[PDB]
Amino acid sequence: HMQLTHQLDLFPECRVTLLLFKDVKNAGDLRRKAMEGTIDGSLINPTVIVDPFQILVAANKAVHLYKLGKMKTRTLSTEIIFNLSPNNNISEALKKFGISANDTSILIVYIEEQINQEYLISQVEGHQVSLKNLPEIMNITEVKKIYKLSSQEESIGTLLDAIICRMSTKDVL
Amino acid sequence: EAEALAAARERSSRFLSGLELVKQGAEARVFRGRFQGRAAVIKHRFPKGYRHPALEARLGRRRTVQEARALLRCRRAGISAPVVFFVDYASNCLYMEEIEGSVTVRDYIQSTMETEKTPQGLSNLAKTIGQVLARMHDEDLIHGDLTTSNMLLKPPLEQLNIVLIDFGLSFISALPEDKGVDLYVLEKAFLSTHPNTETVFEAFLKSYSTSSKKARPVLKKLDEVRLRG
Ligand SMILES: C[C@@]1(N2C(=O)c3cccc(O)c3C2=O)CCC(=O)NC1=O
Repeated sequence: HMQLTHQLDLFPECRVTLLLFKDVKNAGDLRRKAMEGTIDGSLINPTVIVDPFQILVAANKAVHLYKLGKMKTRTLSTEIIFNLSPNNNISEALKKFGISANDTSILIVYIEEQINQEYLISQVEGHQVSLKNLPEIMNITEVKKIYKLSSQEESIGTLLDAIICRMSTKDVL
Repeated sequence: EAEALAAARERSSRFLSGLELVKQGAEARVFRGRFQGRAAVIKHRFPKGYRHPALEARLGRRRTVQEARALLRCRRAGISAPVVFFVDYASNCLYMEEIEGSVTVRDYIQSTMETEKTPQGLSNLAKTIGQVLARMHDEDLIHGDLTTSNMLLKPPLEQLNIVLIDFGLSFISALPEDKGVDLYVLEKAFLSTHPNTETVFEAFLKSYSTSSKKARPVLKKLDEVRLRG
């Protein structure tokens, strides 16, 4: 149990917080609450996250378009999730990178520029863990499938590198 | 929309003012620092006051877009180049991985010529550049501004890990003439910057010709472009 927080370098008054949970029993209810907005924040599938940098890049771009009023989706919480996908199909991105009712691991990401974190955590029927546990949750075969990563890309860099390059340029084709 | 756009450009200016300026060309300033915990370079295509502002915004956007697209193309094709972290189209800033501890091919060649006093030991370097640029052209990627300063050697230096940079003038073309011009530009930059290293460029051309699947029409166009100038 321990959060990870990072300031956004381009938006220095903004702090991004990551919370990781395992053995979650109520992913369906959590999904409904985030949809209704009662739970403030992005509920993300941790099995396809290879490094917090992936989250922070998605968050930076989301806040950027939030402040410009040019988000592709309707809320900052969905925009963060959408930015993780390599594709521009919104419903697919939210299905693949958001949580579904059967999931037992969940990552919560929120941004402040103040939320009662204890109450947020109490809503999860599960056990919070350090983000140092993320690599044990990540499923590399699912990551390579969603991002369509090739051996060619892995020969000149990391999987994270290829993921980020895809995330960051999908908006200019 | 104007207020929010102005605020974003001011945010960008503030962020750049915290970075180290490391390079400046005709059209771009390159700054270095950290971006969300990773070593990063941010390239700002900056306007010149004496040109028409509408044209400058278009030009800055176009070169930012083309470089981002080229870098994605390189990575998916297995051509070593910086990965893109973030593209800010409000400010024409491109956020990129830093190639840490690297040296330009230009500096490496010049240091060699200074110490060894002969280019014989640079044929391996030339052969590597030939393989890299053959792969780039075979993906129909024209760099547009080839010099020995737009190629980096990533540590450890003696492994000859070439990284291509600065694709703002790049474009996609299958035309051998465009590839011949790309090589002709490299040749003139190379011979003028590195006098009396002709055996190095000869070894580059030999390796490019072997490595590229379609070099024959390209090298014929190189001869034609040389003659015309
Ligand atoms: C100056 C240098 N560098 C990059 O890493 C880099 C990446 C992308 C574009 C680009 O123009 C550059 C560039 O000039 C290289 C030497 C070093 O150690 N650090 C740098 O910042």
